[PDB]
Amino acid sequence: ELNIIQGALELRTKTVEDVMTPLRDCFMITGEAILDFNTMSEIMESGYTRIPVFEGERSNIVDLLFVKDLAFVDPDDCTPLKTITKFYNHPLHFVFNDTKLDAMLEEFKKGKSHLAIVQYEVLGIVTLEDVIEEIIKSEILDETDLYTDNRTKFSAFKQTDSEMKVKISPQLLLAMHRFLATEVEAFSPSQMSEKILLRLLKHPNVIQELKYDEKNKKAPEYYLYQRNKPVDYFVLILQGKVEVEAGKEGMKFEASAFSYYGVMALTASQVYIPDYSVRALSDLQFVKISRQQYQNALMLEHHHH
Amino acid sequence: ELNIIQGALELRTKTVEDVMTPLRDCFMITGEAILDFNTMSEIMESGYTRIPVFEGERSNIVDLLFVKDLAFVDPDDCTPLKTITKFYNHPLHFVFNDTKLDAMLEEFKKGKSHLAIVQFYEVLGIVTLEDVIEEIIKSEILDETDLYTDNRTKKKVAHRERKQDFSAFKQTDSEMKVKISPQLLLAMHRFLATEVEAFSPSQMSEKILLRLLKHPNVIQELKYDEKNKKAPEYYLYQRNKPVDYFVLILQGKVEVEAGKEGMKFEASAFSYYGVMALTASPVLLQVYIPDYSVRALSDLQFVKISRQQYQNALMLEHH
Ligand SMILES: Nc1ncnc2c1ncn2[C@@H]1O[C@H](COP(=O)(O)OP(=O)(O)NP(=O)(O)O)[C@@H](O)[C@H]1O
Ligand SMILES: Nc1ncnc2c1ncn2[C@@H]1O[C@H](COP(=O)(O)OP(=O)(O)NP(=O)(O)O)[C@@H](O)[C@H]1O
Ligand SMILES: [Mg+2]
Ligand SMILES: [Mg+2]
Ligand SMILES: [Mg+2]
Ligand SMILES: [Mg+2]
Repeated sequence: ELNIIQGALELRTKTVEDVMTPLRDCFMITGEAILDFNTMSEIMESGYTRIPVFEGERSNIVDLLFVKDLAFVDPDDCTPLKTITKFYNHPLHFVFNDTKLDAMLEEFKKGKSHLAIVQYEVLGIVTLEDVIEEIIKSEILDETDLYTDNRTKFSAFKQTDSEMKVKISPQLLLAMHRFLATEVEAFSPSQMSEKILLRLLKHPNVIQELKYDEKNKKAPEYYLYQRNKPVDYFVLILQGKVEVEAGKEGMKFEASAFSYYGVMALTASQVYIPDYSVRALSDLQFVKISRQQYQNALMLEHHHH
Repeated sequence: ELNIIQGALELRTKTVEDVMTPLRDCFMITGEAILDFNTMSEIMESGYTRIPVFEGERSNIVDLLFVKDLAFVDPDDCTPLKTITKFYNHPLHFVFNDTKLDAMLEEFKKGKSHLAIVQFYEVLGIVTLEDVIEEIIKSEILDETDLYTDNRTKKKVAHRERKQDFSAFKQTDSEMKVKISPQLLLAMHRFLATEVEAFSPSQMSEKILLRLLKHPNVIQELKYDEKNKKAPEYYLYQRNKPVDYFVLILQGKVEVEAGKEGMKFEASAFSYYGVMALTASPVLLQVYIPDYSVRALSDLQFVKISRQQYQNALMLEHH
């Protein structure tokens, strides 16, 4: 409890440069940047709430970007960063290198930004948390933040399609992974780690599409399932509309994306016979997992020790 | 700045309650909420990074939502908050009110969620790192909405800037279509073919009527806003306001105020209105003006045929 008092008595002497983060170690984003899934994944993997937006050279910091700004962003839209910065237009908080931490804190208290640029040769950036970690004499962290300013230290966003059999937007795959890991116990984390689930979803020929042709509208090729015909594979619609004819009387209803079928085919029921038929009414794009594949994924999860 | 040097002596004895936020004034979110546009707008207007998540009563805080967990959420998808809160499953730091701020700061600096719920356990409130720091330094810190520093101080700063009327982001809200069962379609089809003469086989063969009913936008829905009542957009028919479209209520309730004296009655399904609007005879031309006002009392699903469409259907005369 003496470290806090020490730091308090020493704040009038220490300047921003004593706790400054060199410009070489700053996490920046160019203003001429688009918020496609890859850029947003790179933004989030750093776990930095406030990121400076620079135009041209890195020393030219022109705006700010808050992770809280990425709420209504759809990575599918691939919106440009300029539109977001214009809608929000965060205020720049400037400071000089020859400043005392007392004045720094006085500014941050009512300041429009807890992140400030230290300069007009820009050297780096200082945040309220730096000042307070220096005062308290003990470092801080919300574990989302990567490391504690000493070059020493979660799911990597590696859900990107790079020219494979079928094309789906990374945001779609992410929603798939989330929905399966959450609302289906067969793919729950407790039974199968998320990394293994992701490997399984992007496994070749698992995710597949299907084109609709009025000619063969009721052909056996467009039937993902047939009543009282055994199968061994689990389906999860990603895009499209399907007609489910269920029950012994054959009640017909419609189902769109994120409607899964035949979970028991994967786990032990032994045999799985669905009392329903799933026909395609449009272009379908879905996941198809075989019992063998699910068992292999479980083998993977139990093999890592 | 001398307060900082004694803030330590205070942190060794103070308790969370001295600087705690009261569970009564905490902005929370229901456990079963959906992260649609409206809910996301609430969340982002409140301007709070961490939001407790309770199931049922406010005292049963079970989860914790981070705003960072919304980066890859689409308000258009209407993603349930349950999936996110169960997928990220951020841990909760439960604490007792008799917790010296020393151990509190020790726990916070460790990495556990900065927001800790202080508590047949009873809920006491919320404790944040910035709260302990504002108590130590005895100063005000603010980048979220409210200026309250330690306890009981409602205030306004910069004209409540965080609430920015986000409606510009919204999607068009254009329903892809209206789903009517095949059986409801057949029932409506037959009812119009029989009772109403305009749609009778004498003037429209079955095929042309089916095409007109399957035509785009003829079948429509109308959501009921219990608060925004009597809106001029919810009046299918206005009294003595020329109209040119025939209606047929398939599902829902409507209040019909008819007669100059204005008697109001309640009509439900298969109660159609303004059939003469379809007639196109020479005469602001050959106007039809109804003597009634039809407004909605519940969600409506109906047909709505313009005079155009009907006369086109009649123009489809092929022997
Ligand atoms: N954009 C950034 N790039 C690099 N380092 C940063 C950045 N922002 C803050 N830091 C450093 O990260 C450490 C902790 O700062 P901090 O203010 O906690 O970041 P943060 O947690 O992301 N913001 P907050 O959400 O308020 O906690 C300090 O050493 C800062 O200098
Ligand atoms: N869910 C909540 N509802 C109402 N008030 C809250 C809530 N969470 C925190 N507060 C209060 O809001 C103040 C701001 O907390 P704060 O630690 O700044 O959150 P935060 O800024 O989003 N996290 P950070 O980015 O590190 O600053 C605190 O003093 C709390 O008293
Ligand atoms: Mg931090
Ligand atoms: Mg989308
Ligand atoms: Mg804050
Ligand atoms: Mg959108």
